[PDB]
Amino acid sequence: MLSGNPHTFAIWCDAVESWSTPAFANGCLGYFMGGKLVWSSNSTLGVDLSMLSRLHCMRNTVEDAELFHISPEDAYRELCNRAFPSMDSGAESNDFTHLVSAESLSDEGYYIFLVEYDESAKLIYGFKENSREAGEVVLVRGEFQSVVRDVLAKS
Amino acid sequence: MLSGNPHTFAIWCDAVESWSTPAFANGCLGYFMGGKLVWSSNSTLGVDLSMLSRLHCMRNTVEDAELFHISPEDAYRELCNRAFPSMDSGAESNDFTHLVSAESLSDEGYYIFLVEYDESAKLIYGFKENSREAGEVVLVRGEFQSVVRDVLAKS
Repeated sequence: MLSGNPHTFAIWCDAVESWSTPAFANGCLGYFMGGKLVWSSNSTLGVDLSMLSRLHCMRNTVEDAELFHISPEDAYRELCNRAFPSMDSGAESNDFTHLVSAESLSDEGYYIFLVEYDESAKLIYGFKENSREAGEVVLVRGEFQSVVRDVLAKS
Repeated sequence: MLSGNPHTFAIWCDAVESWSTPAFANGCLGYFMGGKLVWSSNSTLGVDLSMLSRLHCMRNTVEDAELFHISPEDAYRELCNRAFPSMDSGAESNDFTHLVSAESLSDEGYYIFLVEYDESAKLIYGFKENSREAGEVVLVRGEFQSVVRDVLAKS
């Protein structure tokens, strides 16, 4: 199943019949972001989908003007800083506000963040601590949520 | 001011008149733990005291049988794991349940945890990621809270 538009944002997912049981739809899940695909063949789609439905961005704004306007490289480093603060930071509560990776994707090491500005939005993504190779794609605001919501409706 | 018993657990704190303003008591704070002292001369006592009053252990139990009975070295590593999970852990929410350092202390790098068992309790402490030189002192259960509560009463 494929919801959204791979040139901007889409989710592609399917169970593999031979990996699965009536309880566990096990198979593949990927995000297309500005034409690029990051994917995992390690997903249990019920668990991934129920967790996408409870991302902070589904019911709250994730406005951040700085992160929108700075480099993809710097933003991804700052977002990974917020999510995984070190002991230099003191005793700081971690921040997953902007994180929108499905669990299968996070668990492989794809960290994918949503930042909104006014009427636009950015997915900012990279692999692990490789901030140099980070990237992003400009979306319309609400586009990510609406694609997610579509995936949940169609299942 | 000094509340508790340095041979088990005490808090020692005072404003420094020259660092302070009528609005802010700025000065020193230390924890004595089994006769050992860890201290900071960079504490704002209002902020430290109000944050001690809201530690998870003031309202909730922090029973943990494993952490009580294992090595100080291993327990401190496991507690620092929970508090500062890495990207290996996936996208996991940090855990400060057991942390009881005042902020001035955690900001310098003293991480001090409370673990309860039955009728007893342990402060488990170390500096930064130095799990080898960790240590602990056995307290009576409720002793830590009671000293904290005493510091708040006397201010």
